[PDB]
Formats: sequence, C-alpha cells, structure tokens
Amino acid sequence: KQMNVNSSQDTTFEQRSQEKVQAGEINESIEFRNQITTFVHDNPIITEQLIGDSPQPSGDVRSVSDARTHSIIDFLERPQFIGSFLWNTSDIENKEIFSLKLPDALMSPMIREKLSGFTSFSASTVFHIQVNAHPFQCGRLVLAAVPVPDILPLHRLNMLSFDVSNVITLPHVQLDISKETEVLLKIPYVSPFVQYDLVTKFTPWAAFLAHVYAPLNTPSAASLQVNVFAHFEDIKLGFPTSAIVAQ
Amino acid sequence: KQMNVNSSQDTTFEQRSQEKVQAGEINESIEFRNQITTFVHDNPIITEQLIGDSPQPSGDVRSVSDARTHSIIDFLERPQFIGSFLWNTSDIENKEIFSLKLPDALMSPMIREKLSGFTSFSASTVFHIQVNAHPFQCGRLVLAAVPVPDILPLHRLNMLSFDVSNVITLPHVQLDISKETEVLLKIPYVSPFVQYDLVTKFTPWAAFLAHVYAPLNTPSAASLQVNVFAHFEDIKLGFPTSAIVAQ
Amino acid sequence: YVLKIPNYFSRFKYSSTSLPKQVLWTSPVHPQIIRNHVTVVDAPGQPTLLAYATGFFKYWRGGLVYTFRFVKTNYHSGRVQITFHPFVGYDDVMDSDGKIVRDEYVYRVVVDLRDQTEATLVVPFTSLTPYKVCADVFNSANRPKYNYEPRDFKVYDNTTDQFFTGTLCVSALTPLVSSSAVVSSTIDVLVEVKASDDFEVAVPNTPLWLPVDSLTERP
Amino acid sequence: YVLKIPNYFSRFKYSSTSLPKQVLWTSPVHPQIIRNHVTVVDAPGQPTLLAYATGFFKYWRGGLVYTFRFVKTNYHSGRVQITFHPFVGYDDVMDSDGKIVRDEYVYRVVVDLR
Amino acid sequence: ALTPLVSSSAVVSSTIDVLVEVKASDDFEVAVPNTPLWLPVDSLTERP
Amino acid sequence: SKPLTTIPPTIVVQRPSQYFNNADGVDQGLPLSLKYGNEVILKTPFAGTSSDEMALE
Amino acid sequence: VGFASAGTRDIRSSYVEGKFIPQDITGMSRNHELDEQPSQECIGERILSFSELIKRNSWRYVSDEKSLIYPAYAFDNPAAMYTAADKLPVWTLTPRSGFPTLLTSIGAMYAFYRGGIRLKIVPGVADQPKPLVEVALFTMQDQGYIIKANDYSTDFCSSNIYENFVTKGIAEVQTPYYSRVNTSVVSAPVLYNAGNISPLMPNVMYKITSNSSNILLGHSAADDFRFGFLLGAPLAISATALRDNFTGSSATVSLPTFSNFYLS
Amino acid sequence: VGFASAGTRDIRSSYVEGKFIPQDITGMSRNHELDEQPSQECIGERILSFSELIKRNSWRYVSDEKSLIYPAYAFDNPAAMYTAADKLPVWTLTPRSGFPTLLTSIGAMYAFYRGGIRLKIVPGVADQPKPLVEVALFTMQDQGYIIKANDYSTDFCSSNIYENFVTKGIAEVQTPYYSRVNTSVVSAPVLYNAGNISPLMPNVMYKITSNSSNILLGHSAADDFRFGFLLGAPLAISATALRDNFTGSSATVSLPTFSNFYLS
Amino acid sequence: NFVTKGIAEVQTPYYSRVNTSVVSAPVLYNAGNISPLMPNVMYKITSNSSNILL
Repeated sequence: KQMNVNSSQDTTFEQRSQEKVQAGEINESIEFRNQITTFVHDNPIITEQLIGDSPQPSGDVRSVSDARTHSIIDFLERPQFIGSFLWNTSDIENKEIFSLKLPDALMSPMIREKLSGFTSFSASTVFHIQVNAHPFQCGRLVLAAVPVPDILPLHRLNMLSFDVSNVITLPHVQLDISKETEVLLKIPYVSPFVQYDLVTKFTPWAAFLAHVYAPLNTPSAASLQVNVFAHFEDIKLGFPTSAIVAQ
Repeated sequence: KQMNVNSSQDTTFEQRSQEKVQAGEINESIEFRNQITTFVHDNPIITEQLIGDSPQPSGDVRSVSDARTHSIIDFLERPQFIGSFLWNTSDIENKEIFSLKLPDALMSPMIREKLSGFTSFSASTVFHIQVNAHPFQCGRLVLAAVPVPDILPLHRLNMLSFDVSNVITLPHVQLDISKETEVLLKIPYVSPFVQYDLVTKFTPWAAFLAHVYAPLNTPSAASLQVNVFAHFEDIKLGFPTSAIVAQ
Repeated sequence: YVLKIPNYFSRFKYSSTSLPKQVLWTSPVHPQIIRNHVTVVDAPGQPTLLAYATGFFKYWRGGLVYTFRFVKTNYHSGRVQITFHPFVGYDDVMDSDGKIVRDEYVYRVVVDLRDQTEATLVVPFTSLTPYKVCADVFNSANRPKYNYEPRDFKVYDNTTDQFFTGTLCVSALTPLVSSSAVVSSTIDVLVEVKASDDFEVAVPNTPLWLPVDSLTERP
Repeated sequence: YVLKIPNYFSRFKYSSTSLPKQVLWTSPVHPQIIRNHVTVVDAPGQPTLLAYATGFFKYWRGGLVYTFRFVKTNYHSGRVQITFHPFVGYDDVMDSDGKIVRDEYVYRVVVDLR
Repeated sequence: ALTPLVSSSAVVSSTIDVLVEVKASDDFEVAVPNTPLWLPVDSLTERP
Repeated sequence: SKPLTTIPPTIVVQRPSQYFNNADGVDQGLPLSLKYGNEVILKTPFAGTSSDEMALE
Repeated sequence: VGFASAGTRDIRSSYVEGKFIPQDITGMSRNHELDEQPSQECIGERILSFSELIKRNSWRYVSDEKSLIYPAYAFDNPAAMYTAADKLPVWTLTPRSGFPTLLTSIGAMYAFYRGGIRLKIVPGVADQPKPLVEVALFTMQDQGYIIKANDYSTDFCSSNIYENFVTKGIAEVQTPYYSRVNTSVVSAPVLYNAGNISPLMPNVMYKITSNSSNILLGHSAADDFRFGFLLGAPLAISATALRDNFTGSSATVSLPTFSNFYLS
Repeated sequence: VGFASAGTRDIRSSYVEGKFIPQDITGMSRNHELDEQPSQECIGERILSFSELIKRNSWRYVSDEKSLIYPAYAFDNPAAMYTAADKLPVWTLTPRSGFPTLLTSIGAMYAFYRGGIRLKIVPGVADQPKPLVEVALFTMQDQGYIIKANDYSTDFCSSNIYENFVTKGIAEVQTPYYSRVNTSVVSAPVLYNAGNISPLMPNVMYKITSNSSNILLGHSAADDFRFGFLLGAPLAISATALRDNFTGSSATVSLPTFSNFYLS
Repeated sequence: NFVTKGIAEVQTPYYSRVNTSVVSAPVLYNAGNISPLMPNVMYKITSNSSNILL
C-alpha cells in the first residue's frame, strides 16, 4: 500500500485465530491506519493511481522550498519580539519595566496556530532583554523569573514589588547598559502540572520580570526602550484533541 | 551555548581576517542563530540559567503526551471527512454527486493553521469515496480526477458534464455498491507551478469528481449518502513568510 | 563578473525619532532597480548596471545580495531588523501606522549598531516558477494612448507576482539614540545590491533599455 | 497507452422479463465507436477516445477488449451468453423474434450471474 | 439471455443496467496516417 | 564561439530529376509515408512461386 | 485468467500496466499476440506513438497581413456551430488562433506539454525584388497573446531568422521552449489584461514579416516536445461532414490547406 | 561568515573574486547554490557571457545611397530628447553612426575593445539585371570617420568582397581588427580635422556599393572580439516608452528594423 | 519548386490493406476509395501551372 499507510492488516481470517471462538467467520475485511485515523473496512476495496504513478520529484521545488525544514517544534523555537517597554530617568529603584506571564506573552497567532490541536505543551523558555543606550548614559536592570505567578502566595508577589532585593535573590541576570548589549535568562518548565493546559489556561508556569536596579542616569531627562525577545526550547507536546486553544 | 543555539560565532577578530583590510578593528561581538532569527550582537552578553539547571525530565509527561509524535507533515496527512453528498434513485447517468477542488476542499481550519507561515506547499492527494448501501440495492459510481480545473479549456470541462464516457477516460476508480465498501484514488501533484500558491490562491492543481455511472436501482425511491475522506501525502512545504494564507 | 558589480540604488534615514517596529525602508526583490534621470523628468528613468545588464533578457532567477552601510559614529546606538517577506508587496509588510507586521514569521537579522557599520546578506530566490520576468514599464493610459511608467510593487498579486519575489525590509527595533551635544541625531543608511552565485538570466531578445549619447529636454 | 484507456460506449438492460435466447445487445467489432453530442443533433456525433485516436489513421487491425459491468445485487440470478459472430452484421445474429440463431457455431462465454 | 434475470420483487428491482467498455488489445495497430476523421472544436452550439 | 568557416567551396550541378531514365542510381523523390524510410519487404514466395517472374530468363 | 469476477477486476491502470491480463474469448492468447508480418509486407512502416505524428507539419492559419504578431504556443481550436434549418450553412467554424493541426488535434487529448515547436511558412507571392521573410522572436510584455497586425516600430535587437521565398520557397523555423516553468498548459486561457507574461505558456510569440500580401502558416512539434496527462477525446465533429449542404445552402466551411490558399 | 562588521568588509573586488563570501539570510548557503535543472528543463540553453550575445547580429543603420562610405568601428549611439509638452512628440532620436545594436549597447558599458567585427546587409531591392553588392575596405587618409555618400572615383586596388542579392539575398562580411594599437576606445571622439588615421580605432572603413536604392546594415562581433574595463550603466532610456504619445502628438520614433525597412 | 528545381519527384509507399494487389482491378461507381484490391490511397496534386505532365 503506496497509500502512505502507517499500518495495514487484512482481517479476513482474524476470527479464525481466537481461542474461545470455534469455526469462526471468514469475513473479507481490512483495517489500515493513516496518521490518527484508522479505517476498518468490511468488504473489498480498490486502491488506484495514475498509470506509472510517480510523486512530484524533489528537485522541482528547489526554486521555492527552503533548504532548512520547519516542524511544529521549529516554529515554537522561533525568537519573537514580545514587546518594547519604556524606561526613563524618572523611574526609581525597583520600578517595574515589565512583567510577562508564560506562556501568555509568547502566544502570538504564529504560536497559537501551531499549538492548535494539542491539549497542552511544556517547554524551557529563553528571554533576551535588549537595551541600546549610547555611551554617555548609565544604568542597570535586573531580568528575573518567578514560578507559577497566579498561584504564588501574595506576600511573595508583594515582596517583589516592594524591594528589588527580593528580585535579586530570584534566578536572574543583570544588564549594565554601558557594558553589555543584551542579556539572556533561560528557565526550565517547572509546575505541578506536567504540561501547560491550553484548554483551561489553568496556570501559567512562570513570569519574567524586569525591574530598575539602578536608575537611568543622564545629564538631562531621557528615556530608552527596553526590548524583549523570547523563544521556547526543550519542547514537549501534548495529546491530539479537538479542544480549542483558549483565548 | 545551552541556549539551543542553531549556530554561534564570536566575531571579535573577524575584521582581522579580511584580505584587503589591514590592521582591522578588534570589536567584541557575537552572532548566533535560533531557528529563523539571527542575533548579531555588538558587545558582550551574559547567558544565565537556574543553578544546576536541568530541563524537565521526559518521563514526567507520559501521563499526557502521545507516544506518537506530530509535526506539520503529520497534520497534513490526517484523514479528513470532506463531505457527505446525496445520491438518489432519480439521478441519471453522469449526474454529478460532487466536484471538489484541491487543495480547497481540504483547507479546514486544522490544515490552514498548520500551513500558516508558508508561501506554499505541494502534495499527492488520496480520496476515499464511501457508500453504505444495504444488500438489496445496486448501482455504480466513478471517482475521477482532472488537473488544473480553473484553467482547463472549457470544452474539456463541458465534456465531463455531458457524458460519463469522458469521465471514464480520466484517471479514475469505480465503486460497485454491492461489492466494494469504499474505493480510493491517489493523485500526485502536477502543475505549471512547483507548489500551490497559498497567498494568491493562483490555481488549484486538480479536482476530484464523482458522477453516477449506473443509477441507484431499488424497488422504490431511495437515497444514499456518498461520503468523502481525504488526506495529503508526499508533502513538500514552501518558504517561511508573513504572507497570509488567503481565505 | 558584470552582475556582481555593486549597484548603489537607495538610501534611508534612521534617527532618535524612529519608533519601535517602524518600517524605515522597503524594496521589492528583483533586478529592475532604477534611478532618476537628472536632466529630464521622464517616468521610466535611468537603469542601474544591474537593470541595464539584466534588461537584455526577459527572464531572471537567483539570489540577490544586499549591503547596508550605516553612516554613523561609535556614539550612535540602536538596533534595527532586516527582514525578508516573500510573496508580499510593500503596502502589506506594514500596518496603517507604518509599523511592521507578522515579523515572527520571517527570516530576520537583528543588527545591533554601536561599533558596527555594515550588514550584508543574500536574499535567496523564492518562487513558484523557476523563472521570473524582468519587469518592463507598463502603460498607465488606455490604448491607443501610451504613457509608460515604472511598475509599483505595493502589492504581491497576479498583476505583479511574475516580476518579483517579495519585499526586503528594514525596521527599527529602537530609536537610534545619541548625545545631541556631540553628534547628529539622524543618520543616512546607504543600500547596494548585486547578484549572488546562482543568478541567471535567460531569453535574450528586445532589450528593456536603449543607450543614448545624450538626453536633453526638447524645446 | 492511449488505445488501452477504457471507453464506456454502450449500455443495455437485463430483467425478469428477458426471454431465453433473446438478444439483449449487439455491437459491430471495430474502433469507430461514437457517442451523441448533447447540445446539438448532428448525425455524425462525438467520438470516444478510441474513435478519435484511431481516426488519425485509415487502417486498423488487432484485438479489442470488452468489459461488461452488470449492475446488480447478490439477489439477482441469471445466465447470459456472450458470443462473437465474425462476418455477420447485427440483423443476422437474430431471427424475426429477436432470438439469437446458430449459437452452436460460435465462440461463446456462458456467464452465471449470482 | 439464456434465462430471465430472476429476483424477489419484495426486495430488489426486477431490471438491471449493464455497462459496456471497450479498449485495444496488445496487438492493436493503426496505419496510414492522413486526413483525420475527427476535427476538434473549442465549442459546439446550435446556429440561430 | 562562432568561428569563420574554413570549409572550401564545392562546385555544384543543378538537376531537375537525376536518374529519371535509369534502372539504377539513387532516387531523390520526397516520400509520402510518415517514416521517411518506409519500405515493404521482398516477399518470397509471392503469387505462388519462389521464382523471379520478372527476369528475362 | 478467468472471464468473470465477483467485484471489479478490470481496473484502468492495472490493464495498461500489464498487471491485469484479460483472456481471449478463444482461450488461446496467440490469437491476439502481435504479428509483425502485416506491417512489413503491406504498410512499410509501423507507427508506435503520437510523438511521431506530431512531428509531421500541418497548416494552421492564413494571414493577409504583411507583418504579423502571431501566438506561437496557442493551441486552441475553432468554435463550431451546427444547424439543419433551411437555407443556412450546416456547419460554421470560427477560429481564434487557427484551425486544427496534428499538433493541436493530438494536443487536445492532453492537459500539459513542454518543449519547442517548429514553424513553416508558404508565401502567397514570392516577390522577386523583395523576396525575404523575417521570423523574429517577439517578447513585448504588453502584447496580448493573440493574433494582431504589427504596429510596433521599436522592437530593436530581436532574435531574427531570414529565409528567401525566391531561392528556397518555404520558410522553416525552430522555436525553443523558453518557458518560465517546466510544465505548460494546453490551450491555457488568454485574457484582456494578460499581456505576454503568463507562466502557463512560453512568454514568447512570433513577429513575421515579408513582402507577400498573404502567407500560410503551419507547425509541428520540435524534437524535444511532449504532451502529458491524457484526458480523453476532445469535443469534436466529423471532418467529412463539413461538406454537408442538405439545408439547401452551399457549404461554406474551408480549412487552411495549400490548394485553398494557392488558388484564390 | 557574519552578517555585520565594524568597518567596511564588502569590498568591490573581494566579492567578485570570491574572497568575501556573504552569508545567506537563512544561514544555509544551499539556498543560493547553483541549480542546473531550471535551464535544462525550461530554457534549453544557459547564457554565461555577453561575449555570446554580441555575436548575434542586429540592425544598425539604413542607407538611401547606392554607394556609401560607412564608419565600421564607430560604436556611438543616438542623441535623445524628451518632452511632455503638448502636441510635441514625446521622444526624438538623432543618430550619428546608427541606432543601438547588441554590439553598441553592450559596448556602452565598457571603455575598450579589440578584435574584428562582422557586417550584414539586407537589400531594399534585389535588382535582377544588376544583383551584385560590393563591400570594400576603405582606407583613404583624408576621409572623416563618418557616414558619407561615395564621391571617390580613384580608389583602385582595394580589398573587395562580392555578394549576390538575387542568388543569396543577404551580404555577409567579416572585418579584421587591422588596428595600429592593441586596445581601442569604445566611441572614441571623431573630429573635423581627424581624417582616417586616429590610433583610437582601426584606420579602416567600408565602401558599400550596389544597385539597390536602399540597404539595411547590421553588425556583430567577430570571433576574436572583446570588450574591456567595465564602467557601468550607460546613459539610457526605456525602449518600450518610445511608443509614448500622451502629449497628443503621435509617436514618430522608429528604429531600423527589418519590418520598418522592408515595408515602405 | 518548379522554379528552383523544375520537376517534382515523389515516392509513394505501398500502404495496402493486403500483401498482393491486382493489376488493373475493376473500379466501380459505388466503390469509393476502400477496395482491398489496391492501396486505398490517391494523389491530390496542386500548383499554379495551368497544365502538368504526370
């Protein structure tokens, strides 16, 4: 079967090989699978093609196909520009530049289209914070990660908003705008749920936050854009389902 | 770089290895690729993770992950119930049960979501026509395929609607409702375009049609549903693009 | 040799005023890159070497190399992204605010500009047909009237797709910042194009361009 | 390749009413098998693939393959005979009652239909 | 027919259709290509 | 490359029908068959004999 | 192999591929086994493919223009009308690109083609003082892929061939495939807007010029030409019936043949 | 190799010589690696050099003189004027030695050349009683390197070739480089005083004579011809735009093409 | 070409439905061009000369 059949089984005599069935029925039938659907036929079938059938030769598509290939995992691993946040001279120590939930912040139409059809997924996540200050500007940011933000005790979330000291104890990386151009933090998937529920959205496994560690310091008022790029890694997909990836 | 970097290159001394550049600039910088995005950094960067970082262990997800894996190609290969068409005793020789364009008829939300992000694709196609008549009913259908339907000369399309004899000369398979339960026809991708244009939709590469070959013959008026299942095979994808998969 | 000679064909600005995601420049990817005649205001214009040379053929295919020269000092700082959008014209890479859209879907190079001043990349041929047509001018009037003008690739559809593969685009990720006490707040960015190793032309016949010893306004 | 493509060119009926030896169908053996134009009533008609293709030549020779598809259920029962009568036209394979004649003299296939 | 086609009228039609197809055998051969018998046309309609 | 010819000239003889009256030679006629070299075999026997009935002998 | 079966057995591809082998009614396969004696003794040749027939040239169109733009790869056939009404001509043909040829008649059975073609031109008049004919590759993007009298006076540096109607008599040309794709569409649709850039056919036409007031154009397949994807019989009418005159009106249909062309 | 650099890296010669190798935006060089299938399946040939194109002949000039002195190695192109003013022709071309050909159009991109050229002549009339055409090497030192009707009646013992417009139809000539230097200058300036002795071009011209009242001259590179020192695009205008007539005046520009020449 | 050559020369294949033809077979009114006694092929000759010698 050149019908790219995943498996095929003529079941005509199957009833004749059951131990507790005697003189079993001989019933012309065949079962075959194509990906997630199995066809169980109860009579003969005919499988036809073009005379001398040959699939389209691979060389024909070089004019348009990418030499690189792209699967669902590949799409989820693509860097995405997640946002551009304002940082200015008036922001003081610990001012929040941004706080982005995971996955949430990466659930663009590109990612949603590819996750559609799965119950869930889990992944490590890499965040880049980029700042382009000119040489006469100084300042410092902290990019940190906190787990299961929507179910963490309030005292903990408050501590993060009260004092940057509680952000520095978290897994984090620091950005000195006069020395580094970009800084990255990779966080593995950690949660009571083995994968993130795309159907009920019950519970984002982490949040990445960026707070001012030392204010943007310039001779006159100024502001800079703090940009975020992110992508998933160590991706694990769920199970095929008709459930909608919730908005 | 455990940042699942596809490639990485410290370019600090790159300018020192150009033949026509003398005393080239030593410039701390690094370039790395993640899937389809390349980051070209013009200064030092820091890459941080959890202390003793370990990605989520695979065994943790067995409770939800499918032992089978699913990529874009896998999704496009999934059988789909394309339609249920009426066939009744009053239909005479050559009456058209259906005519479905390719891809068009298979462009369900599931397929569109997975093709989104590609300029185009090409594939062989397998069609199943299924009919469930009871033993006291007889009749016969023809499932045939015709290429580039929207650009074929009108005389040819008319010939198909005028006489079933012009359907029988085409690549086709016949269904005897009293003998076979289902019948399949596989057609390779053939077209002046090396892949189907998902952006401009310019030109469906084929159409599958089912015509009455011998009328449904029963003692009193009756009707049967003629069902269609289809899926793609020998799939070839296009190039990454932001162009919209046209409605 | 001829098609690999550099063709300066365009320039744009980048400043402290540019906004995140703002499209700074776009160009359709094809070889009929033209310039303006200086002494006369005809619509067709003057071809670059690339357009003149490929103009002797009706078909083309292959990669095109683009080089961006950012004319700046080491005290200007900003990040810009160069993206390739196959099968889309320039009006469709941007939204109504001039901001780039759907950039997660395309090949992209994020260029950090501090000490760096140049970026070069090859845009590979991306087409459903092995060959594209070298675009000729089109008649903007109705026969029997003729008024030929250069084609406008604002959209990639069945009236334009036989000539180009899509749009190359440069958009700002951040404004270009710098101290106004010492440097200009706006810089020029120059763009050059030339053929890649696989560039190929076919079907030599009536040329698109006709050489002349002089071109003046008729009194 | 071209001449081996199937040409549907005719149909007939078989019923509880058909009589023993009754001729149900006949066809002359040759390749200029034609069909009817649907939008117009010209006498010549429309050629089948076989007639169109062989029509580019003035001469032909060789065997012709015929396939009979009986559209029935497993509850219809009857026997029919397929016979070849070289050198005779269709008015001469039958008598005045539409019954076949001299069938002992020809190659014949007796088909049992159940 | 050697016999009538019999069946129970309580459950099945008493008359059936029989379709016939023809094609060339292995030894089929044509010769003397010249003026074709058939002329292809892009459309055929009744002249008013 | 497109070099200049270096083949020397040949003197020619214009002729309406060479070998018109000869039993031999090489006929220059244009064949009406689809295959230029169409030719039927020499059948033996023919018309009941293996003898050459056209021979003067 | 067995004359009958319970269920379909004679399947289109299986028979052509030799996997299904029907039994001879006589039971002796020798009765339908190839015999080469007939062609060798009676015909003198044995045609095996339509590939051979389309390499034979046939007449396609008659032009009354001295300089013409002609749609080289257009394989369409005429529109036909029929009537049995009194005093009206029985058949009428209205061509677009020309009348049927072996190339377009065989082509009408297929969906696709690839490869080059050949052109032959017979002059209505071999003008001694101005005997040359020029056939030029025509590529203007603006031109519709249809027949049109030449109005262009600016198509410099084209690919040209010259033939002499007086010293030779018939012009012979070969046209390369020169296609933007590897599979073209037989009788692809030509539109108003279209021009000469559609990927469905080579983007190339002919510009024919001579001092003969009329010319007869013919064509055939070049050696690298092929038709692909058999569809079946095309819509067709009996060529012999074109002489019909039973309505009382005399037949007025006339195909482009040398005798029709050369004599008035 | 790296998409960016601090300082210039993409240097003109380094790229052409293959020392600088830009990276594909996709990171896979295979995406811009040569694929030979397209030309083999769709085109049928693969052009690699302008050296091939200039060996194709194209029309250069139309003469209305029966005996003419013509500047063989003059590769200049016409002067052009443009206007959008009402009722004036949009484009006008004023030739000196002729209109653009593949030879002069490709040549306009370079500074130098060396090697011979070829000449082709189409007759306006092939006069049966006086069918010959003579093309002679013309070397008088006094003659300016410009087009002029022949007034000389004393140029004995010249190198002559004869072609017959009636038995053949087109005259074909090959001209040796015959230069005083090994590097000539494309479209070198010709002056009043000049004569035919400047070292910037072969000191050789053509003297063409026939009994045809008009002739169409064309040329191409001989097999030993070459252009050298690429300069860039020459000053040029859109050839298709020459049909412009939006000012209300009908287009009057006409290039020397066979169809323009043969028919009135 | 009667001007460049002067005499037309043709070769006709046997193109017969049988391997033995009959010399001066009888031709009839009804007959047409399908009798097995001779190749079913004839000539159609056209030129602008008012007379020709075959």
